[PDB]
Amino acid sequence: ELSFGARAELPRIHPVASKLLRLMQKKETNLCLSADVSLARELLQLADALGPSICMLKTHVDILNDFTLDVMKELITLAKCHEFLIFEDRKFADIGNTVKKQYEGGIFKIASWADLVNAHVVPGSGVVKGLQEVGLPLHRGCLLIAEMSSTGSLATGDYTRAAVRMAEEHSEFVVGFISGSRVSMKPEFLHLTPGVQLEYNSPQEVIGKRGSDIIIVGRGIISAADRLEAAEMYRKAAWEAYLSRLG
Amino acid sequence: AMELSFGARAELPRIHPVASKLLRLMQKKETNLCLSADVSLARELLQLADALGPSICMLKTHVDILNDFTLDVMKELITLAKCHEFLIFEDRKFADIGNTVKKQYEGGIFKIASWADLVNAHVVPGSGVVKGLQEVGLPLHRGCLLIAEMSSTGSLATGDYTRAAVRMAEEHSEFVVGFISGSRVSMKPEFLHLTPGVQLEYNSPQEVIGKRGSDIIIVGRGIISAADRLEAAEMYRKAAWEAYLSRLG
Repeated sequence: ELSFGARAELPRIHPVASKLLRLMQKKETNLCLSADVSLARELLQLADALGPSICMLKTHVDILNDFTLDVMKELITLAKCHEFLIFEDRKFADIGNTVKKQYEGGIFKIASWADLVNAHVVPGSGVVKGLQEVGLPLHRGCLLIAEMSSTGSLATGDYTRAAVRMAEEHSEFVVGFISGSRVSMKPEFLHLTPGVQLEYNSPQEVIGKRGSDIIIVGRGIISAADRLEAAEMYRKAAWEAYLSRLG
Repeated sequence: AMELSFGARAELPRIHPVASKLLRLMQKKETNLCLSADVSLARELLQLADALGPSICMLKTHVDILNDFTLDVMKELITLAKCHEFLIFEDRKFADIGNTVKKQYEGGIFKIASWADLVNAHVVPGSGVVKGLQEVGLPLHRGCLLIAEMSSTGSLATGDYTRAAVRMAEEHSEFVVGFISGSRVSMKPEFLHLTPGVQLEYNSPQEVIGKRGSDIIIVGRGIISAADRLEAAEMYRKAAWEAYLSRLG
C-alpha cells in the first residue's frame, strides 16, 4: 500500500485527487468535516476554526437559509488559506441538460466553487456524462456513491461493481467513491466513508480494517461543545489508522 | 380487476388527498399530460404555465435550474396553478436521509415544501429518504412519487429494485401517492403512474398510456422546443386522453 503522498504522484492521478492527496500528507489529515448547518456565519466559523484539521469540507448549500454567492467566495478564501477542498454533497441523479444546469447554473452555481461533487449511479452513466460536460472544462472532480449503509439500501454487489466500472470509464472526471470500504484496487481512486463515530463504525475500522482513505464526520464534531478538540480527536484517530496500514 | 376512471379512482376509500385532487381535475379537464417546464428563466416558466395551464394536469419544475428564482416567482406559479387547476411537481429526485433531506425539502432558499404539491425521490438509499421527507410532507399535506423504473442507458433499477420501490410506497401510503415509471408497477388503483420519455415521433402516448397502463405522460422538449407550444401541448393532451379512454372498457 502506497502513501497519500506517493499516490498524488501517480501517472494516471486526476489533478484534483493529487491536490487533495498532497494536502492530506502535508497536514496529516484524512478527515472530511460534514458542515451540516443552516446559517452562513456558522459554516464559515467552522471552516476557519477547523480548516487546519481537515482535508475537505462537505457542504449542503441547499440547506443554507442565507446562501449567496459571496458566502461561497469567503469559503473559498478559507479553503485556500487553510488548504482543504470543498465537496458539495448534492448527490446528483438526473441526466442530460438538466443535470448540467443543476451543476453549472441556477442560483447555486455549484461548479463555480465546489472542487468536488457526488453522484448516484442508478440512472446509468448519463449522470456523470452530463456533469462532465460542465466539470471537465472547469477542472473539477466527481465521486460516485458505490455503497450505502442505510437501512434498506439497495446498492447490491452488481450495483457496486457497476459504480466502479463507471468511474474507471470516466477517470478524467471521476476521482473516487463514497463507500463503506475499499471498492476499487486502483490507488488513483479515493474512498470516502460516512457514518463514522468514535463511540456507524469507528475511524479505526473504516480506515484500518476496511481500507478507506477519508472519514466523513458531522454530528460527532458539530454537536460537540468544543469542535476543534473533537475535530482533532477524529483527525488523530483516522491518521493513525492510515499510518498503521501502510508498512 | 376493473379499469376505473380517473374520477372514480379519486373516490377510492384509501386515496391520498393530493392524488384525489389530481384525479378530479384530470377528469374535469380531460388532460393527463404533465408539462416538463425545463426553462432557466422565471418569465418563460410563468408564461408557459399560464398559456398551457388549461391543457395540463401537472407542471413539472426544476427550481434549481432557475437563474432568477425567488419565492415570489413560486407565489406567482401557485396563482396560475390555482386558476388553471394543475398541480406543481418539483422533480428534485431527493436521495439523502434524516435531517438533511428534511431541510432540503422544507428549508434553504427554495423552501420546496411551501409550494410543491408533489416531489419525487430515489429509493436506492432505503426508506430513510421517504421517512425524512414525510416528517415535513405529512404535516404540510403533500405527496411523493418514488422513481421505480428508469429507461436511461445503463439504468440499474432491476426487477428487485422496482419491487422494493413498490413495497416502500405501500408501506408509506399516507405520503407516497405513486411512481415515476415506464409502465404499471402496482395493481393498486390508488397509486398514480407518471411516465417520462414521451414523444409523438422514447415511446408514444399510445404505447405509454394505452398499452403500458401508465396514467400520466411527462413531456418536455416535444412541447417546449416547438414553435406553437399550445398546439403541441394540445396534440399531446388529445393523444394521452384518447389512449386513456381506449383502455377503460
